[PDB]
Amino acid sequence: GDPVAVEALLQDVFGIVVDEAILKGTSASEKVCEWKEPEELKQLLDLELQSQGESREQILERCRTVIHYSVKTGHPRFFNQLFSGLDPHALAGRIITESLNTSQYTYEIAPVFVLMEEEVLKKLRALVGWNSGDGVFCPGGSISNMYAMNLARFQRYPDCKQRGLRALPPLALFTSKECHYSITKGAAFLGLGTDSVRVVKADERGRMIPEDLERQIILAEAEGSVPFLVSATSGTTVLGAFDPLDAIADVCQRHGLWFHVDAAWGGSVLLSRTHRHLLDGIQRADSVAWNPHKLLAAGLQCSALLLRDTSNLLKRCHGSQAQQDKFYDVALDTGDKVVQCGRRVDCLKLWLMWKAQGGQGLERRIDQAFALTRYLVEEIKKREGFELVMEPEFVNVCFWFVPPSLRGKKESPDYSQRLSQVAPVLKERMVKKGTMMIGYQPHGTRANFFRMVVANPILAQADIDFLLGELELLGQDL
Amino acid sequence: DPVAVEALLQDVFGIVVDEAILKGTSASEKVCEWKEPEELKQLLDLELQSQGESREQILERCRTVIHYSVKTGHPRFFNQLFSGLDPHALAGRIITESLNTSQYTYEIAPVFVLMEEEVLKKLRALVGWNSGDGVFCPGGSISNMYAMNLARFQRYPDCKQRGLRALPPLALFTSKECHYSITKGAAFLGLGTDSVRVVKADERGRMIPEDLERQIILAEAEGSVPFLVSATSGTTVLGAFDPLDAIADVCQRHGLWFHVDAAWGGSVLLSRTHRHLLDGIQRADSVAWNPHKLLAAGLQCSALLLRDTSNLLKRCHGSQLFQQDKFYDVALDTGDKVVQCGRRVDCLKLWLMWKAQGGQGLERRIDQAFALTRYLVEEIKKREGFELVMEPEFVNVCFWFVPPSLRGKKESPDYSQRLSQVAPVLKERMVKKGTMMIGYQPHRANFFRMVVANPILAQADIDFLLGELELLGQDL
Ligand SMILES: [Cl-]
Ligand SMILES: [Cl-]
Ligand SMILES: [Cl-]
Ligand SMILES: [Cl-]
Ligand SMILES: [Cl-]
Ligand SMILES: [Cl-]
Ligand SMILES: [Co+2]
Ligand SMILES: [Co+2]
Repeated sequence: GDPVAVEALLQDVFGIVVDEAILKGTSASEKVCEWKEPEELKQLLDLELQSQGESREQILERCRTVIHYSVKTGHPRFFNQLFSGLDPHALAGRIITESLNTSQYTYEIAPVFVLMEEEVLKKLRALVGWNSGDGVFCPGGSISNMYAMNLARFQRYPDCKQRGLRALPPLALFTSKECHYSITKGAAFLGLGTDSVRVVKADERGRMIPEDLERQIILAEAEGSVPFLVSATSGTTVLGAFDPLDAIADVCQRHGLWFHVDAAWGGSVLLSRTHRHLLDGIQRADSVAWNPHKLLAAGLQCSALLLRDTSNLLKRCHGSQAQQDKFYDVALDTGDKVVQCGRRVDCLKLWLMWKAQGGQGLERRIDQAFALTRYLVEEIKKREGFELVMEPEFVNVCFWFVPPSLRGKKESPDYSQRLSQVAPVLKERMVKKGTMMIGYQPHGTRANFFRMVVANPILAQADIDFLLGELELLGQDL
Repeated sequence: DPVAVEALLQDVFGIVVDEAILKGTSASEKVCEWKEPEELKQLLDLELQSQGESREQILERCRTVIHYSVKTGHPRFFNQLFSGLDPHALAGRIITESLNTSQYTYEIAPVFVLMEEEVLKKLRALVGWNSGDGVFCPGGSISNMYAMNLARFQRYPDCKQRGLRALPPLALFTSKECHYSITKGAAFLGLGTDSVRVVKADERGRMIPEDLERQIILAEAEGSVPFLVSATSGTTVLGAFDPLDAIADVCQRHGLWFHVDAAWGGSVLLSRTHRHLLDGIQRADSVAWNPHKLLAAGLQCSALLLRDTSNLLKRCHGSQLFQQDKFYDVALDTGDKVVQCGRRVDCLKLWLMWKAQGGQGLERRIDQAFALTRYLVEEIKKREGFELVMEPEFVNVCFWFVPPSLRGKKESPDYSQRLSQVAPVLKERMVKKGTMMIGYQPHRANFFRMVVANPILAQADIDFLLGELELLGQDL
């Protein structure tokens, strides 16, 4: 109240959103970003909060400004991250979620979503290969990884929950040198310390070497630490590599270790009958992290933690020593499953898109991203100046743009240094033009290279031809 | 293609406006649509399938999901520490979701990096600080864990690398009335729950400084290292406010990090009239404050504020050959401040509402909630069958409904056990009828915890809810 005013405000806001954020925001005819230096953007935004409010017209103008100067992450030429694109059904679900404004904490205040989340989690477990189990959604896959670490410690040393880490021996966990940095950040957060993380060599394709895993386990034991968890990666953030899960599982079983699979990125490939062999062996995991907000475009945040456990380990680990006077089955309440209290609804946006697309529609999208990745690799191999870092296993395509001044100069002593300066210059230019955005980074001894990501559901070959031609134009003088 | 997307989303928004926003804030509609779980399971037809569905089937699912969800903006929704729908905050939420980015780098969120900075700058200003640091968190429970982690790292930075076995045993202190995230957090961080020393609270639900200082001296005598005190400004059950100036005096004498869990009560800082409740907060090292509670910003909107200006936050949470020579000043990026990687934008919804209302409009709302709390107290005291648990100092009003069968029977030896059965029955009846939702809490006999927070609340709703408890409890 006033409801007329409320409806008119929201419809007028929503009109700006549809026109400026959704239509213009996903159009190749518009810019991916409107670069402004920080200090200049602050002036343009006029951010200082004040005692006096503003008019309806001033507010709507501010809505336009925020949109105008924001990055268009649904644009066909946005390649900067491991998510890209705007699924309309997911967005409808997001909008519904934000209007209902509840906490996913008890059946009492979130009955539709408590049941919806169970069912989504059940289907995700099925695609992993489990007909039973547990799990919960988390605010980001980094938190999912920490849940797994905490559960592994609890399962082996449940006295830790009450007595803390001084009642325990030193603990060691194991992960690939290509691991997401949430493993070490989590270890530090959980009190283990980053030193508890034993890094395992990866092979030329970026995949953990099971033989170096075993060596590392034995060495950690000889040094007086107690191995308790192995974390493999099914889809590394840079190369997009997939650890060999059946062989890592073998090492875990021989040593009695908890087997966690960080599939935040690659787990969505389980919807593709064609490409899900990349995760063969994942059904042997004790836990799996999986982020549908990446490859499936569900929207941040959409991160699930799946468990094979069927013994209420999740509630026993995180539940409060304190629901015995209610009129419904309290097993439906999920507060004891998490360290949060309030928790956003993150299942609707995925569930609604999934209902609209079908399993077939999402499989088709994944298969179309793998097919477009093949087109990008072919164009890179047929064009002068483009050099692949390694053959892609996923939708990460890593490559250099070799500018004319360096072609043939590989044997020169400063070739890797000179080449490392190319991507940063191209990034600045494409960003300041607004034509596209592509992530780049160095890697081991490798000079700065681009990491292209083929994921946007509306991507087309014409966009790959455009990005390659745009790099040639932007790097001609380098 | 674009015409079908616009058509779809406009169709969906029509339903959202009709069912969620207009019906969901109408006193004539129910607050919840109770269904036994198994009936709702079957009604919803949740099972995911190979084939997709038509636009028509999808729009039906949108209306169904809204129909059966609780209307947390309804005037008679009192179940939580949040209630109501601010349309500007909602407008900000809807923009955020359509821009779908990560509050991570200026490069992919240039507007929101600068926006969060200003918002946090203002929040610190209301705490009483003209400098500092901070970040937004996915819930106040995590805000509290950050504070625990920061205090640990600030005293024992070797912990980040070597972990807790390289440290002495550690002790933190909170009130008996504190939020359970303190104890879940301690376990999560490897401290163990035994590290949390519970301090007695007084008759009004407030930490007793004398018992805090005692527990601190004891922990030392047992060989532990006291390192943190966590106070609460606005407890979840009684809405008490710990005496922050006296607690600060204690932390100061023993060199302890002083954290104020103001998730609930922090918003009172916007009120010149009522902010005295948080006197002494300016002396804290850290403050948790949830605008999604009393300011109605939308879940999640939970700030962690630090007086620190030395990048303690980045040293604590930061991830540590050829140089990635980004072309702008990466000091602007906030990825190292948090243990997440991806992070939602949560500042727009708050900022847009603040621009619309001004600090003056938000202060108006807070003062109006306090005044309506006085009204509710008055009506409880003037009505037969209602007994206040204690005098409220915030917007939480804790009270029993004594049904006719127990009026006068206080001295019976089993009066309490019979009184404690009343609220669970009234709760079941009000949920299944759908006219209102009020939480009750065991803490003596199960009492109700009313919460006066919804911005559209009026006297008529307080009259209604008292009348409704009488109706629902006349046969008890
Ligand atoms: Cl990403
Ligand atoms: Cl959340
Ligand atoms: Cl399916
Ligand atoms: Cl709450
Ligand atoms: Cl988040
Ligand atoms: Cl203000
Ligand atoms: Co080539
Ligand atoms: Co009375």
